[PDB]
Amino acid sequence: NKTVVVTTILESPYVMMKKNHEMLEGNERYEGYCVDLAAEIAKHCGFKYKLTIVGDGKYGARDADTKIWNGMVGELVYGKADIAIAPLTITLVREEVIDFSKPFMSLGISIMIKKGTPIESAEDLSKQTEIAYGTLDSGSTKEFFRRSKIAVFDKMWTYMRSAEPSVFVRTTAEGVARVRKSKGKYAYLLESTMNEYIEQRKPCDTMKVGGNLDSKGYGIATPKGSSLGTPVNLAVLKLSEQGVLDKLKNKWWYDKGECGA
Amino acid sequence: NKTVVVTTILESPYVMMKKNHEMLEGNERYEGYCVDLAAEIAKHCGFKYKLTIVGDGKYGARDADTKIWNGMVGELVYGKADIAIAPLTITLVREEVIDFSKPFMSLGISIMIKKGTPIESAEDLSKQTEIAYGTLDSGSTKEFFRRSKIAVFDKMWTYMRSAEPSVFVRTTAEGVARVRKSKGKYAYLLESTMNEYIEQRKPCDTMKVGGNLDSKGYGIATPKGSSLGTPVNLAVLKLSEQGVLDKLKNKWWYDKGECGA
Ligand SMILES: CC(C)S(=O)(=O)N[C@H]1Cc2ccc(Cn3cc(CO)c(C(F)(F)F)n3)cc2C1
Ligand SMILES: N[C@@H](CCC(=O)O)C(=O)O
Ligand SMILES: N[C@@H](CCC(=O)O)C(=O)O
Repeated sequence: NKTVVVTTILESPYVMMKKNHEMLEGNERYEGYCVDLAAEIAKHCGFKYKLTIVGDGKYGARDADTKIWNGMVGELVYGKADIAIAPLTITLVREEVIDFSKPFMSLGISIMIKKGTPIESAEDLSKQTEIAYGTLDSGSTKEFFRRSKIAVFDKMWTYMRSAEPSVFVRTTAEGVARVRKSKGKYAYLLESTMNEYIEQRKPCDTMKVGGNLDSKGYGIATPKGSSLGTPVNLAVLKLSEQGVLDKLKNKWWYDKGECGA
Repeated sequence: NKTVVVTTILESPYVMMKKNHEMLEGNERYEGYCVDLAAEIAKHCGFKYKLTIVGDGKYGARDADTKIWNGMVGELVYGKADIAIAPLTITLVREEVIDFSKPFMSLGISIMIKKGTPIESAEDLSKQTEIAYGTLDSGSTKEFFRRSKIAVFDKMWTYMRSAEPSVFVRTTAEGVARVRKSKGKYAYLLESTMNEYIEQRKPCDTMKVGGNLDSKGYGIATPKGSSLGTPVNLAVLKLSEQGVLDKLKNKWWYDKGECGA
């Protein structure tokens, strides 16, 4: 029995720095959905743990030249972290080199606009040029478009990969900031979960439009062959069944809404 | 390399007998979402297979006295089938004795009424007595209510377990038949997937009402420690990503709709 190093990422409402964080030390610097979930998984698996923010601030992609994984995936892979507890999407390129528990939350790629933007769908975006759009770097959303064989999404990806200036953003906060400050002339593609939280946060100037483009989920990830893999997974199933996963969704989404009803 | 025995269950639109089935032999007797999915999993894993309907017609529960599993779970457990490819819900009591791939489709428990029934929610059902309601025997929906510690669902379960005549049904077709032929005086609790298919099938006299009561999914199941476990799971992830899972949902739900738009 050894203290587990948890890799995670600063992403609202999953993991956020408390406002008085310079007061505080350790796990107490952080609050969020995945902070709460880590404390539940650690209880049901019987371990002690250290929350730690991914040094490079990325989710995880592999450089096509070096074949080096960055982000939280690379933290696991190179043995710097023992478990990743974060909105980290379950994908094939990833499930190869790490293990994922069953999905604790569902999401699909969605479109965020400034209120008033004449865009209702992904089709609407691919058929025009006035409103720019993009995704996050180093993540599952970017790769969905890169590797897509569907007509509209390949059209979107060819626009996106060569557009000037860049339509790609380093953090979600950056994509959101660009929607808000671009006067309706940028739309952001992000996961439905993140979009729905932000949609209900002041200044209440963004909106989610269109149906989800895919159906995926987030998993707890452990390095390939870890002894934490099976206990962690039974713990997700059990918290599902206890209603604890729904209760934490309500806490950090619905109860945090500032944009009316 | 040996021919895989697939256990599955007659449930619309997942697996149905073709109308000329007495013409036909083998896998060709059957059509459906899970028929199509079995053919994809078998291709991507490189195996040959036999579709076979569970002899007892159940999903899988364990007798509390004998501790014997019935249904498709018990077919796997006692080594009669090699893989279960069906709308079989991923649960903790089950993930113990069998392995489940990641979820290929999502569902929640939902409420089906005859059109015109004054019921909008699960709360509405628990607070009245004129309209009877129940679930399927030997399945995850029945166990959700039995083991629930939430107020409304425990209230529902206490009513349901001792109501006369029985509110429990052996097959989904039976629950649906009871809604249709009970003049609004029975409501059925079933998975949202099954409800949404039936809702769009003639005589177009049922309706799904209220939000889902839980968030679960169906998995492909193999006996604990099978060599098919990891290939099958990579195949679900890959078909997800190829869009094949969405394409098969559309085929057997949206394209099969007879109740207008
Ligand atoms: C293999 C890929 C398709 S995936 O990304 O891993 N799965 C997708 C599709 C889907 C379906 C349902 C659910 C919901 N769900 C929650 C739980 C609780 O562990 C579960 C449980 F695992 F228990 F079924 N499901 C999520 C997702 C995302
Ligand atoms: N959850 C995604 C990041 C968000 C996005 O790509 O939109 C990932 O794990 O890569
Ligand atoms: N899919 C469920 C059966 C349907 C239901 O219980 O409503 C199971 O695997 O047990």
